[PDB]
Amino acid sequence: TIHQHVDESQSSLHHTEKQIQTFITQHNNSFQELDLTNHHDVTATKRELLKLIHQQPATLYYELSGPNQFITNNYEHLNTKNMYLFSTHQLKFKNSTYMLKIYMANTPRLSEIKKDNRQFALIVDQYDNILYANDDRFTIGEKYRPQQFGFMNESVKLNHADHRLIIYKD
Amino acid sequence: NVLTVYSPYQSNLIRPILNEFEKQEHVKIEIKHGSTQVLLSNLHNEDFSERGDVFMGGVLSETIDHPEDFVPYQDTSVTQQLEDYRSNNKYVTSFLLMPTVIVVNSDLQGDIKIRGYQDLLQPILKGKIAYSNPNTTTTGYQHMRAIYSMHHRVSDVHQFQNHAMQLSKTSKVIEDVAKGKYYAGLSYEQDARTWKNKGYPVSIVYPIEGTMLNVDGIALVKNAHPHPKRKKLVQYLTSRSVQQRLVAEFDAKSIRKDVSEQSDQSIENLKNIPLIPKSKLPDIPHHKFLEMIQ
Repeated sequence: TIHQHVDESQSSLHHTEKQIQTFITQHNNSFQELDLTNHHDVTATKRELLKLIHQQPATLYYELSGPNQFITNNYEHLNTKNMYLFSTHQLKFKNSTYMLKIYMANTPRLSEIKKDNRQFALIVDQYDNILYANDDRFTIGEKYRPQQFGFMNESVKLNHADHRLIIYKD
Repeated sequence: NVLTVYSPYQSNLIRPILNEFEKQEHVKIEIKHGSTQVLLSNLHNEDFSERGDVFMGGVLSETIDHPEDFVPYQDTSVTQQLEDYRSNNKYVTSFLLMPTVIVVNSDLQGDIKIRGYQDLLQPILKGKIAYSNPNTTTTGYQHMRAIYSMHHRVSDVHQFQNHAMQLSKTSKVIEDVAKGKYYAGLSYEQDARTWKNKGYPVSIVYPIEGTMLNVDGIALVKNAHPHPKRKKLVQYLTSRSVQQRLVAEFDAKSIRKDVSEQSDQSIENLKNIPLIPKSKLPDIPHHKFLEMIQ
């Protein structure tokens, strides 16, 4: 049912965001020792980021951006605008400051309930902007309006920001 | 009261940073977008009562044709900025440094040498390179200044314009070079890396004859009721932590001394880029330099 699918995804997304923050906290001192102009330290950083990515259920892509430097596991160059921006961190490395953004493209739960149960997912802010959608009926960026299409839905508040996860079904 | 910002930067590049200022200062920031010259022109034709508060971004020290539209302001923390790029201009605060570049298609280049502007004049590249309209884009304007700075000859500009295709938009230059329509093009580092980062075969060249460095600025707009948070926004955008994020996201260089790069080896250090000598940089008003090359 929808209610049992909305609370599991909220709790899973709640847990994943915690693991990201914990990762950051525990890698603070290590990052300050890593010079990202040195290829050994770049490899060490990629190893830690890819380790974190695959410890999470969801499909996540990282973008580590610095001065004239771009490090990512988005090897197919998927458009991040169609993903959910899920954490942002300003990190001090040995050589410069880098911005780390983590995007959510899908989760094994949301992709399964969409295939098996035809239950789709939306993520909207308190301003009602669409921040994620696995349904083409809806367009990222535009506003959410439940009535127009009016499906049986159930929403919860996401833990890390003023966002709401909405799972619906026709 | 809503704080209104004019900005030639794309919305998605500055909105997250302005959102943090919104939370820090409990204010809402509305953004007006467009090219630098169009924003300036529409601002000049706005009454005193409907004008915004801050102009954020663009080569303001080189493009502002109406200084009476802006308020003189110099924060006391200007001593934290690089001396060579501190604004010599009462109504502009220097903000970010952006190198202009030649972008080269690495699939097409082969053995053709492209180190600067004079390599672009090779017969094998005639009609196969592109630039943006200097009358409507600051990128094309800055590149024509760099070409003019080579020998202080207007004829050098005209010879280049008889060799390279002129496009209406700066963004079309990098797009068409990256997609293989042109061998090379005149762009800027941030635009080049944007397409390089999504897999396109583009190389970045600092013109060896002299590399024009864009000094983007921030200016307070003269209006009837200035928003009291606007000076805090200028200080926020020029702060040390915000400049560190901007350098990482914009592929720019910081205006601050404590953020700038000084490690001798690295290319991100300004001293490793062949910049135009200060004595040669054209000190001509924006409207007059355009008149010279028309």
